[PDB]
Parts: sequence; C-alpha cells; structure tokens
Amino acid sequence: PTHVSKTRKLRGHVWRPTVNLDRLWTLLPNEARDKYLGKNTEVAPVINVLQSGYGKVLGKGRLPETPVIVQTRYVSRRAEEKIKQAGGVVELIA
Amino acid sequence: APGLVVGLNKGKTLTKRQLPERPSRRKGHLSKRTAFVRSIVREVAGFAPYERRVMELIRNSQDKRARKLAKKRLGTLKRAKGKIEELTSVIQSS
Amino acid sequence: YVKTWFNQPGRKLRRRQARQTKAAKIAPRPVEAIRPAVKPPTIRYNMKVRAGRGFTLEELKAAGVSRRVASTIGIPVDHRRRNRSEESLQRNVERIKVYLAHLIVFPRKAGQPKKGDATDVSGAEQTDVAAVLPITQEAVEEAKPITEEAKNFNAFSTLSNERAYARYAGARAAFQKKRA
RNA sequence: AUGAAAGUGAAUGCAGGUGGGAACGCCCUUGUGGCGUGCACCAUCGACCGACCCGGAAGUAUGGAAGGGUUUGAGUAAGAGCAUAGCUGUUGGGACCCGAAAGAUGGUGAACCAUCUAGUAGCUGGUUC
RNA sequence: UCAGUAACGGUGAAGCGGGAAAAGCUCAAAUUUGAAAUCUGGCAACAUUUCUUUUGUUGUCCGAGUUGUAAUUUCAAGAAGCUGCUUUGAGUGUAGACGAUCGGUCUAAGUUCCUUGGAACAGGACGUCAGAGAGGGUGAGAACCCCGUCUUUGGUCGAUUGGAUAUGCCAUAUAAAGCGCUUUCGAAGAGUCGAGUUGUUUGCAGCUCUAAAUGGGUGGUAAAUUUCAUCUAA
Repeated sequence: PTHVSKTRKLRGHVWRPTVNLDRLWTLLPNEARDKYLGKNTEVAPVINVLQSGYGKVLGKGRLPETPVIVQTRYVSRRAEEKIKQAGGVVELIA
Repeated sequence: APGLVVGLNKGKTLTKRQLPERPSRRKGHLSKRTAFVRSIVREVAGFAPYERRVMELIRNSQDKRARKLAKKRLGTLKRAKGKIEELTSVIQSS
Repeated sequence: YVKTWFNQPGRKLRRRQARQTKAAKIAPRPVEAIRPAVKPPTIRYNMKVRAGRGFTLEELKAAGVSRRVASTIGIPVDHRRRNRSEESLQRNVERIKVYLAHLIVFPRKAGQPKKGDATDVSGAEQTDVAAVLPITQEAVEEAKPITEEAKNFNAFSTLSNERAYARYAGARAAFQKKRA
C-alpha cells in the first residue's frame, strides 16, 4: 500500500535426526499409549524411531516405568541403560 | 549382514538370491572365430615399427628398456605389460 | 529472463483436459499403468517403499507371463533393474498375480475366447489402479515380547568395537599377511 | 549441542539451591508490616553434555568406564518457533529524476548511422499537501 | 526440493525424494547357398482419391545389386537342435451408434396510458417473461423496440470424415511366431579410446604418438595399487 508509505508525507520536504527418551512415548498412536502405558502386560510396546525419520536415539529425559522395546539404528551410550531400569529392551535395526 | 549397520559384513540380514549372468558382461570373451581372424590378420598385416624395436630388446635380454619404451609408446603400464607378454609368446612361438 | 507464473491455473486445466481426453480415448482400459513396489536407494530413504518403472524379467518369468504379453496387456517391463532379495521377487510377484486376477482381457476377433483371456465383456470398467493395487509402506511390527537376550546385548559391544574393527580391518589384514 | 574432523552428543538436587525478586494469597483478620510464595526473572552459583588435559573398571590389538581439573559453549536444566500481512532501515537490481568525454558490434558514404546503453555521475541541478 | 549446499575463488551444480509424462526400439558384426528369395524406372491393364489434381496394385520389360539387396539376430539378448500349448489378413461394400469441424436454419415477454422533453430509452401508474436482469443499438439510464443472451454438452439439415459395433465378400493359411528345454555358440562399431601437448569455454579443438578382449569406460573401496560395484562408447 503506497498511501500509508512515507513518500505520501514528504511532499514539499524534497543424516541422523535425533530423538530423546522424553519423546519416544509421544511417537505411539494415542490408543497404543492408552492401552499399553502403565499396565502390567506380558507383551511390551515396540517403538521404531526410523519410521518417524529419526536416526539416533539420544537419552535426554526421564522415563515411565512401562517396559518398551525400541528399534533404532544408532543410540547414545546412556540412552540404553535408562531403558534397562525402565523394564523395556533395546535391539538394533540393521 | 549381522543385522547391523557397520563392519566388513554390514547390511540388513536377508537371503540373497543368486542373480543370473546378463549378456552385457559377456564382452571381452574370446570367440574361436575372431581369435582365428586375429591370428590371420597378425600373420598377414605384420607389426608396427615400435613393437619390432622392442622384440629384439627381448631377444638380447634388454627387458627393462623395452618395458619403459613400450610404456612411452602407449601411455599406461597395463597396456605396456599386456603388449610385451604377447610379443614374448610370439618370440617363443617363432 | 523473468519467468512468470500467470498461466498456472491455465496449465493445470490443460492437464485435466489432457487426462480426460486421454482416458476417454482408451476408456475400456485403465488410464494409469501399474508399477512395481521398489525401495529408494539410499540410507535416508531405504526404509520407504515407492513405485518403480517396471517389473524385472525375473518377475514376469515367475508370474507366468512372457515379456511380450506383459507389454500388450499394460504391464511395463524394466530390463535395467535386477531384483536380488527374493522378497523383492515376492512383493512384485503377487502384485502381478492380483493384477492378472482382476484383469479382464477382451477376446480378439469378434469375442470368441482365445486361450484364457476372458468370456464376459460387459464388465468393461475403467478403474484407478492404485485403488485395486495400492502401494503399501513397510509392514512394521507391534507388541513383540521377551528379547532379554538382547537386553544383555549392550549395543556398543557391537557398534563401538566392530566399527573400530571395520576401521582397522585393513591394517589388521596387512599385519597378518606381513608376518606370515 | 560440541569438535578441525572422525565422533560423541546435554534435568544434580520437588529438572536445583543461593539470595533476591510479579501479583497473589497470607494474615495480626485491618492495612502497613510481615507471613510467605515465588512467575518472568535476576544475579549468582551447585551442577548436566561436547571439546582440552591426567588417568585407564571393564567389555569384544581394540576399547572405554569411575574419578580429577575451575580451560572451553551467547550450551541442557522442564523446549518456542513456523507461516502471512504491514511499517521502518539496509544490500542488489536502471533504482528518486536530469545531465561527461568516451568504448564495443554491425552497417552507410567518401565521417555518419543503429544497437549494446536507461553506462562509468566519487558530482551539477531539481525532488510536488 | 536438494541449495545458495558441494565445489571453485563473487561464481555455483548434481545424486537422492516428491510430481507432470510415460513407449519403446532399429542396424553392422554369421549364409539361403537347393536357387537375390530384394529394389528403382519404362510400357499395358486393374483400381483408389480431401482430389479427374492423390495414392497404389498387378502383369511385363529394363536396369540396380554378389565390393551384398532380402529373411533371421542386437547383448534385455539371440542363433542352432528338442517339446506341446497358444495364436494369426499390412484386405474389401452395407446398416446403426459415437464424436470433430465447417455450412445453414429455430429461439420469452409492453413499445399500454399521464407529466417533462425536439426525441422517453426519464418520472409515475398498470402489467409480462426470466435455463433469457451478459453486452451492444435505437433522437437521454430499454430484460419485454431491435440484435442478441439462456435453453445449447440441443433440435434440424448438409457435407465429409474418428475409429470402433454388427454385417457381407474376398483372403490364402502346404503357413509363421511366443514360451519348456538346451548337448554351444554367441560374432558386438579404431586415427576411435587413450596419453602428452597448445588454445578456449571437466567438455571440445589443433598438433605428435596411438590401443586392447573379461577387454574398455566409470566410481566406492583399498592401496597408489587393489579388490568391489556398475555400464558396454567410437
């Protein structure tokens, strides 16, 4: 818009995306979280970070104590132990 | 393929199926007909002067100079070594 | 110089009329040919599944259709591609199989069934191929138990050292051939 | 996020304390004052990850941990950015307008012509209620 | 989109991914030696036409052509032997439907009264059509005076053509091809590739040399050589 401009007032005056453990439980479908988080079930949920375009699973954050299997290409050196006491397992994608 | 990412076995672990051999790779194979034709043309056409010069170099055991001179003529070591070996077989054949 | 886009609605409408004219020209047969299920070739995309150019000569041989019949009935053939993992054999095979199952070939020369083409012809219908033959993504697994043997499997025991083993394999192999 | 790169890759402590700190509650039932609480924060700090240095629990030559620095990062420490419009400033396009000789290309005639050209403008002049 | 990234030193890509569009192939390199089976042209007939203007066919003659025209084959292969399934026209009238265009034709309702005005297409009163209230003209702002607009992706009437549908008639069809197998054979493009050298924007070009058959090009590796991968130039 020229009418608001200053000229109309001067007239005359001259590859590896990263995911941390505070976010794995957000990658599930919400019904999977509803029916699998916190329930003492024999079978544990499985998370494939690669299906969300994530290469390496870093370990920042706390975890719920529900066991969960995480499938990943690469993993940070603490991210695996935190899921040990979380009761779930980590196994490595080829 | 150890179901993993790294190593001199790496890859996603599957059952590779033995693929067939395609006719494009056939190139370089010797035909008795063309091998006969090359024999005929070699016997009738003769030799260019530079391989002539190097072969009595083989005859008088002047191998190193001939190898260097053959390298100068063609340009690559493999062409040179391929040249001298076939002339030597000609030398013993004669 | 300066490429302007004032024809963008016009060019879109041209393609629509191109498809409608093309489809109406060959109405009996589907507008879009089928394509195989193929995997993008790189570490960033290799997990995904997309549509390739054509089915390799291995697959037509397995599916029981010659490379000539396939071209006539709308199956594109790719000669450059070669499929090595027998799943890629598989996933393309029933893809050809179900396409043939839903395929109806109108008999030539006044509707006398030849070989096994078809008998009915009133079932002429032009359908989207991606409807009857959609391409699916990778089948992911859900709710698998145990694997506490993988628990003791402490990741870097493979990763850190086998990566070092791979890095030093050349030097190691040179060492073994040296003192031998 | 860090590192030159291989590569590794961030709640200490109600995801902290240390003081303070917003309003509120909270009164002693007045309010004030305090009781607090502590937001943004604020400064400090405890630290948490990478680099740097010393050390090598282990675990398959390889290799890494525990631990020690008061060296390092507009680092983590309970994400705040993305898109659109407007204003203003700046950079580049002819670039607020006007104006210098010149140079090139291709032509016409025995110097001229047309294009490149809206040129080099560090200036002169003008620049609208 | 990668990406103003890699790379170069302001210049400035590409692989991958998404989408538009998709369609594949032909020769040379071997023979048919129990048949040059091939082809242009002259001449006589038969036709056909966007078309008396076009396009062919048959017959015959002549020439081209063994320094190579046909058939088969092109690396995805393929040739030659073996097997049982599958198939098949480089045709010709009629009817109907389908669309393309041109050529033409058909399109609803006030010009009824009063005032102003040179003129009513203005104002007021009373109506009408509307799949038509886009627009233009007519003596001033006209849906109803006119051309048009809408119905119209239509009715009609020609003319051809689109190719399918059915039909009729010839065809020749003693046929060839696809795929189970091989008891194997597989020819594969040279002053070209390449190397050095000079110019110019790795590419190309002049210059001298000049290749090879698992060879050659190209890269991940190694190592400076190597494996490995991928492709088959002239």
